[PDB]
Amino acid sequence: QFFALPSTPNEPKAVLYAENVSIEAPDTHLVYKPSADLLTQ
Amino acid sequence: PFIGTNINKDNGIQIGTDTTNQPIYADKTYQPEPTQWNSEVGAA
Amino acid sequence: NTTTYKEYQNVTLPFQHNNSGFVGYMGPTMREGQAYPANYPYPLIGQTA
Amino acid sequence: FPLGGSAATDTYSGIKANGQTWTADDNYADRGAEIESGNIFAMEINLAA
Repeated sequence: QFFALPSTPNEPKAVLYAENVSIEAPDTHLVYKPSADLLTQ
Repeated sequence: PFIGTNINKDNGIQIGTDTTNQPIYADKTYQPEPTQWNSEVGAA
Repeated sequence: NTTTYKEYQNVTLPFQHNNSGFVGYMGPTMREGQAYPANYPYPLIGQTA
Repeated sequence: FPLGGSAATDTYSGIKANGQTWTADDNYADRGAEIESGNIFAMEINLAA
């Protein structure tokens, strides 16, 4: 997925691979969760 | 602190209730929060 | 001494405070508060005791 | 390190044919804090000396 630039210069000035995955975490118990919606966990 | 909504003469921070609330000064804030590392105080 | 201190008033845990914006609120939460002089520890030393 | 990646948010917004002709419909209307180009800004301290 390629992206852009406010400086429209409608040109791919910046792209990064997007790569799904499967997150474990054996070690973490979120201590303030307020999924793909949140952040700041 | 308490980045809260509505401010009011004789009043000001509007914590909030059945209708509307307001705190008071023997304990306003002191050590409470934003805690979303991000709450950018916007309008209002 | 609870019964000799004229101006003592006990304070519950949530209402205690030593660091504003310097330690989370009631847990390992991050950097909570703004700033302020301490409240709780009730100094036991110094010219004021 | 800082407390949330960092702020540089090249607010970018879209892509397509001709020249990445752009306007990714699943847009991101100027949504685009991209991994703000580069390393994650931070400082050091010889936390051992």
